[PDB]
Amino acid sequence: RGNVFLRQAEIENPLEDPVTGDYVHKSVFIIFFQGDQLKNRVKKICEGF
Amino acid sequence: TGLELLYLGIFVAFWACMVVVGICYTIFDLGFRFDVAWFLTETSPFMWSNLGIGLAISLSVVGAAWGIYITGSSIIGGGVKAPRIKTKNLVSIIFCEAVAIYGIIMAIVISNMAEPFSATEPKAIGHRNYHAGYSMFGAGLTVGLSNLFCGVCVGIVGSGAALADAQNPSLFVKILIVEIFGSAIGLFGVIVAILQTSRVKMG
Amino acid sequence: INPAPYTVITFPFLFAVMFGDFGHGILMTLFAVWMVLRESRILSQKHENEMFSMVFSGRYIILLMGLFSIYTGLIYNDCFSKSLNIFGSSWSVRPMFTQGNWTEETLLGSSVLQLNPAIPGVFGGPYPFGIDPIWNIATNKLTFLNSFKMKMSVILGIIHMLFGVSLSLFNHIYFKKPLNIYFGFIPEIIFMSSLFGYLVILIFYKWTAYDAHSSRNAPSLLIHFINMFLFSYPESGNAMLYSGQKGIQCFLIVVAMLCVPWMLLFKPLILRHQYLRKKFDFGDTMVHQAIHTIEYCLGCISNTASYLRLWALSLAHAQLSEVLWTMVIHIGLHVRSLAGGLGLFFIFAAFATLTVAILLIMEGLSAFLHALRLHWVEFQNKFYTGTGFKFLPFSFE
Amino acid sequence: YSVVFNLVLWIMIGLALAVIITSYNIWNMDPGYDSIIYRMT
Amino acid sequence: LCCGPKLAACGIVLSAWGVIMLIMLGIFFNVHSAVLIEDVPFTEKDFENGPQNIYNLYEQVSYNCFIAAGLYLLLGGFSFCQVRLN
Amino acid sequence: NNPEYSSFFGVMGASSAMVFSAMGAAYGTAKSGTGIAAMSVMRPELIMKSIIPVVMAGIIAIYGLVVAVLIANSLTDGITLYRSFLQLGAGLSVGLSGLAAGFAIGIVGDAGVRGTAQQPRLFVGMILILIFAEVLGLYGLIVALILSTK
Amino acid sequence: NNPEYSSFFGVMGASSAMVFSAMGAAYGTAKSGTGIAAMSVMRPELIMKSIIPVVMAGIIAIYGLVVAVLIANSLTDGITLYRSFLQLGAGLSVGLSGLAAGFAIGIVGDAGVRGTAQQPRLFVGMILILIFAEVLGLYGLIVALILSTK
Amino acid sequence: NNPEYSSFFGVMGASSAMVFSAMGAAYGTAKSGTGIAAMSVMRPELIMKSIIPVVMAGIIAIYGLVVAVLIANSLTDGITLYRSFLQLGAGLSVGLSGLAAGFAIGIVGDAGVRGTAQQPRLFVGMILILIFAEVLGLYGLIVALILSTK
Amino acid sequence: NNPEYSSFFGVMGASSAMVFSAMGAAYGTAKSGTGIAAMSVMRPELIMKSIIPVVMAGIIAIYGLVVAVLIANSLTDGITLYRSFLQLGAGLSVGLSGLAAGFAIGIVGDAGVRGTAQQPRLFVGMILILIFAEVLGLYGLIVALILSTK
Amino acid sequence: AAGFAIGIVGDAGVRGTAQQPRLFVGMILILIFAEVLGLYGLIVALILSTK
Amino acid sequence: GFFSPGIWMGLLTTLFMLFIFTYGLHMILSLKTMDRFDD
Amino acid sequence: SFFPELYFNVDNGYLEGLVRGLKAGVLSQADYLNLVQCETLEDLKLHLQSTDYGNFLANEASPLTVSVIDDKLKEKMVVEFRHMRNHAYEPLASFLDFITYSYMIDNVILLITGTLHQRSIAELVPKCHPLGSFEQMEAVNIAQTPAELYNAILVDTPLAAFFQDCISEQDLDEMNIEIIRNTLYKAYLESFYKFCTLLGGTTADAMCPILEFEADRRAFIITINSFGTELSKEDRAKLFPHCGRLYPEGLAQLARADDYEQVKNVADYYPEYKLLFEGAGSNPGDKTLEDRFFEHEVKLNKLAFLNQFHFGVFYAFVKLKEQECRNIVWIAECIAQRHRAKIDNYIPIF
Repeated sequence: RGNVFLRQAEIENPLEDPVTGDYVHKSVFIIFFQGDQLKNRVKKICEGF
Repeated sequence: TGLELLYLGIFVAFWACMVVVGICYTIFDLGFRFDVAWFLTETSPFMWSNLGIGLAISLSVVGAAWGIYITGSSIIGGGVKAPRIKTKNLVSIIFCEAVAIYGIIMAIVISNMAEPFSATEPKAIGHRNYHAGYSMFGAGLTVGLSNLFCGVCVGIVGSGAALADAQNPSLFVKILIVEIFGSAIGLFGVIVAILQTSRVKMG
Repeated sequence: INPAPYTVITFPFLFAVMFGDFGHGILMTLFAVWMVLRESRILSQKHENEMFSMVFSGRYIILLMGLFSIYTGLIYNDCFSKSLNIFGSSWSVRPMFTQGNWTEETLLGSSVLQLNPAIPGVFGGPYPFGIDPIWNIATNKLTFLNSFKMKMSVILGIIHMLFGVSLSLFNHIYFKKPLNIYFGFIPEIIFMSSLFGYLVILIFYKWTAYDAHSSRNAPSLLIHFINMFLFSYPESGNAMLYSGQKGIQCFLIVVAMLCVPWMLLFKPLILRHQYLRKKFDFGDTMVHQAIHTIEYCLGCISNTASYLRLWALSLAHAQLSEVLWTMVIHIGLHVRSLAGGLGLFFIFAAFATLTVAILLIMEGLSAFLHALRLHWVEFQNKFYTGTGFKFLPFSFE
Repeated sequence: YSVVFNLVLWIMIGLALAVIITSYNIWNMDPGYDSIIYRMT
Repeated sequence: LCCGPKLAACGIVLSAWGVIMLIMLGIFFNVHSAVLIEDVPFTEKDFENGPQNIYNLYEQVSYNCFIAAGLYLLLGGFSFCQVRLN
Repeated sequence: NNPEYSSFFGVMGASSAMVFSAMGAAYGTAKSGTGIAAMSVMRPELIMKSIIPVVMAGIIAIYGLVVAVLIANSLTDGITLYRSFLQLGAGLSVGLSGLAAGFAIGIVGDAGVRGTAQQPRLFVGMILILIFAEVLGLYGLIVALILSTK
Repeated sequence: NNPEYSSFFGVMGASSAMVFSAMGAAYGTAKSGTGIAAMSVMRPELIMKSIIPVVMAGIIAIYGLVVAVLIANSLTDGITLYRSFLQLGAGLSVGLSGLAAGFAIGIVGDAGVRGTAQQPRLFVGMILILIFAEVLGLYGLIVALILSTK
Repeated sequence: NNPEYSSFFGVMGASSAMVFSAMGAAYGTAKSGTGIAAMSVMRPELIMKSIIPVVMAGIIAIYGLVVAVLIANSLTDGITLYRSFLQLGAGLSVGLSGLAAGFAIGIVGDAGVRGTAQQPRLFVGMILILIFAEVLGLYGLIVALILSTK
Repeated sequence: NNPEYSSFFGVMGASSAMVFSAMGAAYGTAKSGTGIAAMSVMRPELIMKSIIPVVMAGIIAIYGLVVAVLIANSLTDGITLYRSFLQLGAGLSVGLSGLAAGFAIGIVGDAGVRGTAQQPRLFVGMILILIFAEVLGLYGLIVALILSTK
Repeated sequence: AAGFAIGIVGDAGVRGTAQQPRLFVGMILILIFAEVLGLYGLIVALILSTK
Repeated sequence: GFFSPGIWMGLLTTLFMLFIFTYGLHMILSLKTMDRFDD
Repeated sequence: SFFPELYFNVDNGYLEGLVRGLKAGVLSQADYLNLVQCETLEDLKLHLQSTDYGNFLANEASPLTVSVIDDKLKEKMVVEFRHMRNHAYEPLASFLDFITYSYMIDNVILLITGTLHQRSIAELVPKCHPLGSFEQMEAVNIAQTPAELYNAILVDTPLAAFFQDCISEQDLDEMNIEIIRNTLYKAYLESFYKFCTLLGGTTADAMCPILEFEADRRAFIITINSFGTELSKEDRAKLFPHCGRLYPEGLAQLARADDYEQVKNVADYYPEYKLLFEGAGSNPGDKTLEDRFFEHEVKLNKLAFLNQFHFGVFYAFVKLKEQECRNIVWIAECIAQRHRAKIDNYIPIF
C-alpha cells in the first residue's frame, strides 16, 4: 500500500539454468520496509517470485 | 459494428430522400419534368456494352477467388495429420478456375460487335443501337452474378468435402456429387448470356 | 500403361509452346549443360540449398525444356521479343504501292496510320519459316497473333485428348475386357471426334480456302459453333462457309445427341443380365454410370475451354517480353556521343538481372506446373486409373 | 446552376460524412482500463 | 580475397553475357544498317530530305555498342582476377 | 412509332430472372452439401439419402431457365412498353420466388440431414417439409407464365 | 385519353402478390423445420401432429396465389391509371398482411412445437393461438378481393 | 462533335486499373508477412523458401503496370467516347481481377506458411494451389489488352 | 470556349495525391513504432535495428509530395478539361497507391519487430518483405509520370 | 473537438489525482492545450465576421 | 437543367467504382494479427 | 449470406482443420477393447506406442508407475492446448481464455483450501493444473481474509471480473470457501453464456445447450449436497444459476426442498433429467448419479463436434481429451493393482 520503498538494479550477461541449461535474464532488487508483518507478506510474494 | 451502422445510415438517408422528393414532386403536378425517356435515351449504348463487358469477367473472378480461398485454407490445414489429401482433393480448385475460364470466354464472345457510328442525337441513332447496348449490359450482368454465386457454392462444398475426407478414405469419391452439381448454375448463366445477345447487329 | 515414355517429350513441348522465346531458351540450355557436365563433383558434395537439390533432380527435364524452348523461339520468329529478318520480307513494297494511288499521303503521314491492303498485285506470299518479321513492327499485330495463337492452342488441345482416349483403348484391350471396348471407348471417341474434329477441319478449311479479295462477309466460325450448339439457323446474317453444310451439320448434331444414352443404359443392363445368368446393387450401378457419363460429357467442354491456357500464357509472355524491351533498354540508346556505352552497360546489367528474376525461373515455373496439370487431369484421367501400391523394398539406409 | 448544385451537394455530403465518422470514432474510444480505471474501492 | 568467388562467378557469367549480347546487337545494327524492325530507337526529328542522315545517325548510335562491350570485357577480366585471389 | 427504350425493361427482367434463381440455388446447394459432409462421419450409409435435399435445390435453377429463355426469344427491336413491363414483372416474380424457396430448402435440409443422422423415423417426415418449400417456387412460375404469354 | 405507361403500375401489383407473400410463407415453414430437429429426437411419435404450421404456410401461399392470379387476369391495354393504382394498393396490402401472418405463424409454431415435448396438453393452446395467428391473412385477402372486384 | 467530357472515363479507367491491383498486392504481402512472423520461431530453415508466396503477390503489381502505361500510351485530346469507354472497361476488369487475386494469394500464402512449419512435405502442395491464385491476375490482364485495340 | 469549372478537377489532384499519401504514412509510422516499444523493455539493443518500416513510410510520403508539387507548379486558369482530367487521375493514383503501401509496411513492421526478438534469422527475411511493399509505392510514381506527360 | 478533449483529459486527470497529489500539476498543463484546440478556432471566426 | 445530360453518366461510373473501393477498404481495414508469440 | 458461411475460414480454417485432425487421435472403442487386455504397465506403454499416443515416454522410466503416465498425458494436453491458443486470433482468443478461466478458478479454490492446511506450502505447486496456471497463481497463499483475496486477484488476473463486487466478508474460514467457489462459478457461467449469445450465429446455437445443462447440473448437485450445513434455505436459493431452464425452479421448488424425493419431483417435469435420474439407481451394484452426469456430458460434447463452422469446437475437444486422459489413467491404475473388478466400467467415447 505504498508504505514501503524499493529500488532496482540490472545485469547484462545472462545467467545459465542449472537444470536444463537454457539462458535466462534476471534482476536485483532492494526493498526498505517499515514492519515485520510486511516482511512476511513480501516473503510470501518473493516465494512466488 | 460501426461500418454496418454507417451503411445503414447512408441507405436510410438515401431512401428517405427518394421518398420525400417523389411525394412532393407528384403532388406538385410536376410530372412533366420526370421524363424517363430522356434519361434512357441520352445514355450511349457503348456505356452499357462496356459496363457489361467489364462485369462479365470481374464478378466471375471475384467468385473464383472466393471459392479458391474457402477451399484452399481447409485443404492446406487439414492435411497436416494426413498428407494423403493434398492431391486427392484438387478437383474443387480446378472448378473454381473453370468458372473464370467460362467468364473469359464469354468476355471474348460479347467483346465482338463494337463497330462505331456517327449519330449524336436520339432521333439519328435508332432503335438497333439502343437494343444492342441494353442487351450486352444485361448479358454481362447475368453471367457475372451467376458465376459469382456458382463459385461461392463450389468453394463451400469443396471445403466441406476436403475437410471430411481426412477421416476416412472412402468418403470423398461420393461427396464430390454436390461438387459436380455446383457448376450447373454457372453453365446456365453462360447459356442465358449467350442467348440474350444472339440477335444483336450493332453497326 | 506407363505414361513416362510419351510424357518425357510431350511435356517440354507444351512448355515451349507456353514459353516460346529464343534467348531465354538458350540460357536454360546453357544452365542444363553446366549442371549435366558437373554432375560428378556436385553429387559428391554437401549443399545447404534444398531448392538447388530439387532443381538438380530435373536435369534432363530442364535440358529438353530449353532445347524445345529454343526451337519454339525460332518458329515464332521471336528472339528477345524482336524478329530476325533472315532471308527476306514479302509484304511492304512502296514502289509497287505507288501504282495503287499511294503517293503524297505521307505528308499527312505525320498524323495518320495508312493501312496496307492485301493483294494490290504482288503482295501476300508465305514466309517459308515462321512469322513474317514485318508483323513484329505492325501496330495491329495483336489481332493476327491472337487469332493464330488461339487456333493453334485449340488444335493442340483436341489432338492431345484423342491421344489420351486412343491410348486408353490399349489399356482395356490388354486386360481382356470386351465390354469396356464395346460400350466404352467407342461412344466417347465418336463423341469427341464429331464434336471437335469438325472444328479442327473447319479451321483448316477456312485457312486454305478464303483469299484476300473475299474480305467482305468473311464467314465467322465461332458464331457457326454457337449455332451448332443452339440449333438456330437464321435465314441471313452469316453466309455458309461451304455448300451443303446443313445436312452434315444436322447429322453431326444428331450423332452428338445419340452418343450420350449409349453410355448410360446399355452396360449396367448387360451387367444385370450377366448377374441374372449367374444364378450387385443395380441402383448403385446406375448411379455410378450416370456419374461417369455426366462427368465425361461436361469435362468435354470444360477441358476444351481450359486448353486456352496455352494461348493465354503465350500471349502474356510475348507481351511481357515486349514490355521489357520497351522501357528498360529503349532508354539506353540515345544521341550522347560519349555516354552511350557507359550508361548502356548499367542499363543492360539491370536488364539481365530483371529478366533472370522474372521470366527465366518464374514464368518457366508457371508454365511447368500448368503443363503438369494439363498432364494430370486433361490427359491422364482418360487412361490412368491412378490407384494401387508402391514398392517398399527391404533395403537399409 | 445545374452544375453548381451537384458540385456543392457532393462536397457537402463528403465533408459531413467525414466529420461524422471521425467524431463517431473519437467517441467510442478505449482508454485502456489500466490500474487507474479497473481498480475501485 | 577481395570480391570473393561466391559472387565473382555470377559476375563473370554476367560479363560474358554482356560482352556477347552487346557485340551482337552492334553488329546487327551495322550490318543490316539499322532496319526499323530491329532498330526503332534513334534521335532525329527531321529526315524528310533523304536517308543518308538516317544511316549516319544509326551508325553513330551503333558505335556505342562496342564501347559497352569493351567495358563489359574489362569487368569480366577484373572479376576473373579477383577469382584468382585464393 | 414506339419509344426507343422499350427493350430495356425486358432486358433487365431477363437478367434478374436468372440472377436471383442462381443465388437461391447456390445457397440451397451449399447448405445441403455442408449438411451431408458434416453427417457423413458418423453414418456413412446415409450418404446417398441426404442427396435428396440438394437435388431439390437444383430444380429451382431450372425454373429460372424456363423464364429467361422465354423472354430472350420474344424480344426484338421495336416492342411496345406494355410487353416490356409484362416481361419485367414475370422475371422479377419468378426470380424472387425462387430465391425464397431456395432459402427454405437450404434451412430445412440442413436440419433434416441431422434429424435422419440421429433418428431414422425422422427422415420421411422432413421429406414432406422439403416439398412444401418447393411449392412456393412453383407458384412463382405460374404467375410469370400468365404475365409472359399474355 | 388515358396514357400507356399507366399500365406499368398495375403489372407491378401482380408481382407483389406473388413475391412478398411468398417470402412470408418461407419463414412459415423454415423455422418450424429446425424446431422439429429438437422435438422428434426424443419424442418422435408426435411428428404426424406437428405438420400444422406447414399447412398454415401453404394456406398463406394459396392466398397470395389467388390474389395474384386475379390481379393479372383483369389486366388489359386501355386502363385508366386510377385502376392501376387501385390494383397496386390491393396487391401491396395482401402481400404485407401475408408477410405478417407468416412471421407470426412461424414463431408460434416453433415455440409450441418445442414446448410440447414436456406438456402433453400444449396441442389445444397451439391450435387456439394459431387460429388467431392465421386470421390476419384471411382479413387481408377479404379486403384485397373487395378492392379488386370494385 | 465529341464534347470535352470524353477523356474523363479513359483517364479514370487508367487510374483504377492500377489502384485496385496495388491494393490487392498490398493486402497479400501484409497477410503473408504476418504469416511468416508466426511461422519463423520454430523452423528458421524454411525462411528463404517461404518467400515464394510473397513474391507471388508482388506479381500482381507488375501486371497492373502492364496496362497502366499502355492505356496511357493511347490517350489524346481528340478521342471519341467509344474508345474512352473501351479503356474504362479494360481498366475496371484488370483492377478488380488483381484485387481478387491479391486476396486469394494472401490467404493461401498464410495457410501454407503456417502448414509447412509442422509438416515440410506440405510445401509442394502449397505452391500448387498458389499457381491458381496467380492465374486469377493473368486472365484479368488478358482481356484488358484486347480491349485496347478494338 | 473552355468551361470555367475545368480547372477544378486538376486542383483536386493537387489535394488528392497528398490527402491519401499522408494517410498511408500515418498507418505505418505509428504502428511499427509500437512494435519498437514492445521489446525495448527486454532487448533494447534492437531498437534501431528494425526501424526501417518508418523510414519507408516517410519515403512514400515523399512519393506523394513530389507529384503534389509538380501538380501545383503546372497550374493555370484557362486549362482545357483534358489536361485537368489527366492531372486529377495522376493525383488519385499516387494517393491511393501510397495509402496501400503505408498499410502494408505498417502491419508487416508491427509483426516483424515482434518476430525478431525470438530468433535473429527472421531479420533477413523481413528486409525482403518490407521492400516488396515499397516496390508498390515506386510503381505508382511511374504511372503518374506517364499521366503528366502523355 | 475542444469539448471532447476537455472531457477525456478531465476524466484522466480526475481519476489520476485520486492516487497521488503530484498528478495535480502535470494534468492541468495538458488541459491548457486541450482548451486551446477551441480557442484558436474562435479567433478565425471573428475575422470572418470582421469583413 | 434537371441535373445535366452528362453528369448522370459520370456519377453512375464513379458510384460503381466507389462500391468496389469500399469492398477493398472493408477487407483492408478488418485484417487481424496474433498475440504474444510461440515459444 | 450470413456470418458462418462466407468469412469463417479467413481466421479459423487452418485451426479448425488441425482440431478435426486431432479428433481422430482420440482412442476408439477397439483401442479400449485391446488396451484392457494388458498384463503390466509396459504392455500399456507398447500398445500406446502402436497408436497416436506413441512416442511420448522415451525417458528412463524403469520403475514405471501410473503417476508418471498421468503426468505425461497431462503434459501432452497442455502442450496441444498452448499450441492451439498461440496461433489464434482475437475473438477465438477470448473464447479460449473463457474456457481456461474454469481451471483458473479451480486452482484458486485449491490454493484457498491449501491455506487452511498450513502444513503444506510448496507441495501445492505440483498439485495445480499447469493449464489453469497464470502469472499470479501462487500468490493466493498470501491472503487470510477474502478482501485480501480480492486485493491479490484484482491486480492482473481477470478472474476478479467475476467477484470484484460478489464477495463481501472479512473473516475467511473453512466453510465459506464453498460459497466463494459457487459465487465465482455462477458468475463465470453467466458471463460465458452472455458472451456466447452475443457472438451469435452457429456459435450461440452450439454453446447455449451445453452451458444450460452445466448450470442445471450445478443446481442439482448443490441442492443434493447442501444437506447438514449452517447455511439457510435462502442462501441456498442465492447460489442457484439462472442460465438453465430451471430459472423458475431455482426459487419455486428447489429452494424449498427438504428431502431427495422432492428433488426427484423437481426433475420429474423435465424428461432430460428425469430419465437421467431413473437410470441412476445409485445402488451398490449400479453406477452412481455422477456417472450418468459424466455420460450425458460426454454425449452432448460428442454431438457438439458436428458443425462445419463451429467457432467453439475447442470446448468439446478439450473436455473429451480430459475424459480420455481420465479413462486411460483409471484403467492403468486398475491394471497395476492386479484386480479386474471395474475394468468394464469405462465410458465408451468414440
